[PDB]
Amino acid sequence: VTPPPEKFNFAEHLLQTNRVRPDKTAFVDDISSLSFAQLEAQTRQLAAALRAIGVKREERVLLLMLDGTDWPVAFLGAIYAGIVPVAVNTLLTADDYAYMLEHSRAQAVLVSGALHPVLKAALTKSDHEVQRVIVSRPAAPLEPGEVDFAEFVGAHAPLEKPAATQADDPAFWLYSSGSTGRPKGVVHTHANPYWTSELYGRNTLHLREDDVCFSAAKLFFAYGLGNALTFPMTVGATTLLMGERPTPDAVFKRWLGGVGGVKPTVFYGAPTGYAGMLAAPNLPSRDQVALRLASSAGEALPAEIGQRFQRHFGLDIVDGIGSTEMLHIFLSNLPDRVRYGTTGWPVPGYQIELRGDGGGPVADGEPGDLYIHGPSSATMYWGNRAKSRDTFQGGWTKSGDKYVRNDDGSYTYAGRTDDMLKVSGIYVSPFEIEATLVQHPGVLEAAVVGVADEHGLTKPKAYVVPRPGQTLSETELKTFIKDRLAPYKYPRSTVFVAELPKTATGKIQRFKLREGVL
Ligand SMILES: Cc1ccccc1C(=O)O
Repeated sequence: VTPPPEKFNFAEHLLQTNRVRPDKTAFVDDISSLSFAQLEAQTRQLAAALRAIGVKREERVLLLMLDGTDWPVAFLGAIYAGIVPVAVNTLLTADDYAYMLEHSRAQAVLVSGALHPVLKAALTKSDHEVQRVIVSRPAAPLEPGEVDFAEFVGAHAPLEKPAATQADDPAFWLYSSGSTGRPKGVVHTHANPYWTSELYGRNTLHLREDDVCFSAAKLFFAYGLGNALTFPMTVGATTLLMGERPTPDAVFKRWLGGVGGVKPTVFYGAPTGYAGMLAAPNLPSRDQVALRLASSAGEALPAEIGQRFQRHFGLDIVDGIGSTEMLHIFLSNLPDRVRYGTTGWPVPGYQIELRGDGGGPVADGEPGDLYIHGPSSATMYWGNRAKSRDTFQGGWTKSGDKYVRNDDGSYTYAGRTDDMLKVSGIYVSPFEIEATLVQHPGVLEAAVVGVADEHGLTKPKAYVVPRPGQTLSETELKTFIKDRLAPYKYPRSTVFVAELPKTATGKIQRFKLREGVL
């Protein structure tokens, strides 16, 4: 793969790629579609609009939007202007967004109507610098000074040229949380999504122009941003976008061509989703779908789910691993070489090392900490030099995973270095779940660990010491956590215990809870 030039604006790159196919559909959702020409026009009109309201090159804007055709307009339009969109998870709290507004010093916000109430609370509470709120598909009346996204875009002529950025200039941020502390601003450059899209999208997956891409993973996830924006636009594929929560039924409707007159050929999702669909009584038959490639990430794929999928559809599930910091997948099975029980082989262009307790070598078959050297690495966590030092170790990026290398050169997952769980395809901190449980007045103590379910997928499990003299039922606790945690964070079970295993300092011995001592 040829490196991108030094003068490179990633948005311009994707637009120029598709000037050969102006009338092909670029994006379609439940209510709208954009051809590549339409996407270009709206992108460049947005870029002008953000400049007209005073947002300058290198300044941030918050992009808080459901998957839909306005999403790539927002993302690429900022980047075309040389403005840095901060693309964020749509299921967070107003407090999370308040922190992000302050930390990013976002100058404007692009927000879905459905997300305007949480955003409004974030604005009200924070010491932000937001000059304008631009609302895509408003669900309530606009407040004074707010603007409808379609009017904002429509009222401005297209920007005539892109910002003259460098390949290594920041292009956009994603946020990533660790087991404690605030979300970290992962800073990606213009070059980074070129590299993922070429090394993985084109050269590993072999995506092509006649593909229709559909990702259960939303656009704000690094995984989904590649799958459903950077990858398809690199090759000229059409992409289907869905605003709603993925369920088996929602995914099947789309697989069957229920939206936009298109049937996906490439699907992407998490192993939990694949398990859910395979359990669904109305799982479509092979002859009803146009799938040629199924990608998986977000948690280790249990071999049985891949094997069952292949028995049913005649398609393997291609499981790979990436990180937010590396932008996309660097270690993967291949469409024509799958070894279930493994994450496959290093992606050409990326070097992988396993390091032991001193940074030393680990013998094949022994677990080490995974480090990656490749050209799509983020540069830093913005404003966090200490965590930057820990993760970005001189050309090598630490992922937080442990792995074993097998005799065939494949790699098998061996857990985390940082207490995080990967549940339903998403990172969740046990300490967050514990923090929520102990605020119930009936709970004295709580410890949360990962447990494999009947399909071998990790789900949280809570061990709770009740407070003497209160009452506390499992169902009381279910109701308490309902609206305090996202549903993927719900413990799959709660065990009430009289005490937890601890050191003499009171540190919970979590390892004993995984080993079944209770
Ligand atoms: C965390 C992540 C980011 C980009 C692509 C894949 C992954 C993963 O979940 O393995």
